[PDB]
Amino acid sequence: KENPMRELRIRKLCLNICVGESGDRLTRAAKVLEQLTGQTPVFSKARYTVRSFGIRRNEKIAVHCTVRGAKAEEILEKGLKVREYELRKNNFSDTGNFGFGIQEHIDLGIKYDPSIGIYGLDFYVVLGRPGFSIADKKRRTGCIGAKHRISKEEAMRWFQQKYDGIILPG
Amino acid sequence: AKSKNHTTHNQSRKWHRNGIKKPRSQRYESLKGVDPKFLRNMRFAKKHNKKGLKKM
Amino acid sequence: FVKVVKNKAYFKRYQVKFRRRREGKTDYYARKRLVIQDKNKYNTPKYRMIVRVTNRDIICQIAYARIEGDMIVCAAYAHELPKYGVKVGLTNYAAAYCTGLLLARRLLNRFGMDKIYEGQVEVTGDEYNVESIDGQPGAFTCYLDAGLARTTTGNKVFGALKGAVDGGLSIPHSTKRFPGYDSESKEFNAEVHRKHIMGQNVADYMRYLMEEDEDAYKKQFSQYIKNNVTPDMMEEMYKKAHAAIRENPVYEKKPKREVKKKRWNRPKMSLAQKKDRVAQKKASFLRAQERAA
Amino acid sequence: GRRPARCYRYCKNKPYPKSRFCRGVPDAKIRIFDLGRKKAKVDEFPLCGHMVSDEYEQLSSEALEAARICANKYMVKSCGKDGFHIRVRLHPFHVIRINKMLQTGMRGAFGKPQGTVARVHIGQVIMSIRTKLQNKEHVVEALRRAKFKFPGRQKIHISKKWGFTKFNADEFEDMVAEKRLIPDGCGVKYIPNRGPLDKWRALHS
Amino acid sequence: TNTKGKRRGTRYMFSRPFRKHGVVPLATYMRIYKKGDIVDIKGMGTVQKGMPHKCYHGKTGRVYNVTQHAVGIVVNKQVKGKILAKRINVRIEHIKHSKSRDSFLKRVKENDQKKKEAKEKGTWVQLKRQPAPPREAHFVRTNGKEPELLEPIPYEFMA
RNA sequence: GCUCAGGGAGGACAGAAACCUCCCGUGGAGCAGAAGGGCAAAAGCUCGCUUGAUCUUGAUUUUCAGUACGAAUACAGACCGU
RNA sequence: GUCUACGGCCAUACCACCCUGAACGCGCCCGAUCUCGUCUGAUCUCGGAAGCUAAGCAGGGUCGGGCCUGGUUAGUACUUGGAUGGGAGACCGCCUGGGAAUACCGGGUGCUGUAGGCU
Repeated sequence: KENPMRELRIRKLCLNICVGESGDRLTRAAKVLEQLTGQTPVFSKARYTVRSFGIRRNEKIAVHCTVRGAKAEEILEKGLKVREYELRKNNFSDTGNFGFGIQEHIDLGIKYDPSIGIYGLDFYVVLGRPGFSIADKKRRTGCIGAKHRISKEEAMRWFQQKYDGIILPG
Repeated sequence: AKSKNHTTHNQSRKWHRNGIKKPRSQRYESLKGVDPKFLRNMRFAKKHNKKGLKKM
Repeated sequence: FVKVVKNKAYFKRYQVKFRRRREGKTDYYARKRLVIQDKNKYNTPKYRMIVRVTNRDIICQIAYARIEGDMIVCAAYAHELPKYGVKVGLTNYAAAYCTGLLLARRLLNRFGMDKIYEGQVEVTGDEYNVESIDGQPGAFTCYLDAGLARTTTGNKVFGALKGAVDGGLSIPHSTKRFPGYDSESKEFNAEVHRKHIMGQNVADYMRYLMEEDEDAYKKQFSQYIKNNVTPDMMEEMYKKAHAAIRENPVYEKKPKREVKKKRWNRPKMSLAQKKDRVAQKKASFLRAQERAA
Repeated sequence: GRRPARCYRYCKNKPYPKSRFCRGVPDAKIRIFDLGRKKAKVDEFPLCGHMVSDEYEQLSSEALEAARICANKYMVKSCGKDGFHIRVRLHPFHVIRINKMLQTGMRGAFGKPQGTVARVHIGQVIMSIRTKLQNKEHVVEALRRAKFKFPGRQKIHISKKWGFTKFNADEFEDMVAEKRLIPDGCGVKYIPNRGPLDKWRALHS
Repeated sequence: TNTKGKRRGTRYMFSRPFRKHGVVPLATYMRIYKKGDIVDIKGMGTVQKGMPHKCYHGKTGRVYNVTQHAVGIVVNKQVKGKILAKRINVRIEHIKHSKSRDSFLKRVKENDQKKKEAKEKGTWVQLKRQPAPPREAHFVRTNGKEPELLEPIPYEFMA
């Protein structure tokens, strides 16, 4: 018998498409997240100039969108239907989180507007518990305590139980 | 020709000959450098002392 | 392997912040400005009104700062309003208004300025603030201690400010952060404030659920139906409570009960007990070792 | 070549070390400080000799290398390859300056660094040789020879400490047998009654 | 010649102590400075507005003027020959109440209570301070024991 | 309104290095410049609104002859900003 | 015995992990119609009261780390004053007063102001 205030919810599903280029090329990159989620994404400026790849300072190279609540599990479901409910064990982070990156964007159930082309994206799942929110208040904040934190072998045995997912090594 | 740059050799001896006299301290120091809002009000209080002379 | 950032040297060099700031309560950057006094005032107490909205309560105090610790003259809690009429909805804008009103009425009764400085009796939400009269004692001037709460338009602390303002407290303010202020239009609608003060934004949501889904209404307004406090009871329940607060704000205290003096905590362990524990631990280790091999 | 030590013998100046203020310093003649069979246990070399200073003087980096090689190759000739361990216990951290002529005069004569010199105090140990109790009349000769490559007065003292440790020779093996001391390569780790108790149970495993 | 300038040789003087950095305690601002009370000056680095010159750091003067944020001190500064009592405007973070006057005013009040009480009776209370007088005669009891003999230790070459 | 330098770990192409996410992080960053001091719900970073970098008497500090300049600190009378 | 709001001194209060928390509180918690703000009601603002001490918080624990505070180190290092003292010097010894700092060994682990509850 477990405490119902020790449940494990998805806090957010963080999607990002880093195209590494700027302009109208990136303007079309926003539409595939906006169609997939149903909410507008937000751009990210390149941090500093490195020329080897072909970026420069404060030029927009990436688009990202974070989904909370009911729709976070809906977008994650079609991410693991692509992956056939198999993640490598090294996908599971030490701080409780996990993530993956699917190859081709249409596989999620978006039709191919001609020339909107081929984008790949990064799924990242931030796992939570009731009372993980007290680390980001303006009132008396605090560390969430050691018993309450999510480990890696907690995060994978959640994945093993929820989606009936097969956690292959490597 | 070069010369000695600076010293303070005979100066301690020189100061003490006529003695080190402290500032001439008194009762009733001047009101120069006091807050001039406070000072103008203090001057009105002095001006209006004879109005309450009969009770005194 | 990687370098340990919480070194024994880290702990040596480490300086803790002020306790209130560690716990996460007081902004000392704010307090320095709110609290201290112009040095050509000398022991003129600088009064501030403290409004803190918890999960189930609204705490309104008046304080003046000392070297020992700021001395609270008057306090008005949100769970005192059940005496005056308001049973449910104690962390909303009408609750905040009655609390801020009650704190003004309680103070003015204690200092004998209850009959002089009646205040705004008919509640409207307009730009009111109190004028001092010739011959009578001057009006009580105090400054709002907002705290850490992000002070955006229609924050509950401003409801408490408005109640005290109409109560007779001479708080300095503007009507940019009262509800009914249109951000784009940049003018002030006193009627939308009055709807909020009399708590009809509550009553309109109650109607919205009662005509959309009466089971969603059962979940949301669960304790309103325990008392049967209804959308047309709503305005009468607050405009009655304003008159009841103004008629009698004097606080009768909760009287002290005899103590059993029973302890609930574990007391601090002694040196003798701590040393005997280690003696027993080291003894039982070598007890287990000789029986094992 | 270079000047005599007579010029740079006495501790005249404030310690002017190799810093970001003094750069352009040549490398010291003493680089290897401790040699012999350095990878030796505490137990196998119980005896410890010291050569102790007597003057408040500056000792050359070059004199420390000369004294090290002299003591080394006497102790190599005496007890052999793996029967001692020398430490030179003064690191030359004092830059000495030289106002170089070659036609100037004395218009701003602040020197360029000549080299490094090891500044000493009275009773401060210069060198130390730890070996067996067998090689008691070899250590004294080795350090007695080493004296000659130094200026001033140098005394010798066969110490009460068990080799290069901080504990007396007649407490050491009793303190090891009651597990207050831990053999730690060339030194010993003193572990008191202060940590967690898993420390204590893992010690008495 | 030295470089002139206001903060030249104030490196450790106007520094904050070890683990005493950051936020300034508020009692500092809440202490009440009257016109006359004797006040010792100590510059602070944390607050850069309204410092005393390094000439005054550690000197004690008296208050002749109190404005909103600062007080006027009259400090005796020495030049070559003569001493100048001179009038500085220093912020109240760089200022403390001297406890030199809190030992005198306790004396006066106790000294006067000892003349309120014992003026009518004829019992005469000595008020003035004596320096520690030469010690009184007494009997150093050897309670059974004969004193232990101390003889100097022979020399042993330590390190 | 946030929190920095650096680090650990994860995530399509993506690597030592583009971008996202969590954890540790007393200042190991930044504050135009030399160096010292100082600073973490800030003095740093990002936003919003602006012109107190405006008009006007005296006092005072620093160099000091206890003079000027330079620079500064506390006030007072206005008009303003937030 | 103990919390809440506002605090004073600002580690005897901080950090690591474990255990226990009666009653009111404080909370997590539940939602997004009005207020208000975001890529996203996560934060912020708002309207709630079905659940829960799991976390925050409180009390306690640890031959804990740190911090505080004694002892030791040691009348040691240094130092005011003195000598037609020693010494080729480098530096020493004495007389006359003052006197530290590590390693190392113990002991302690928040005090309290105003105002208002719970027992």
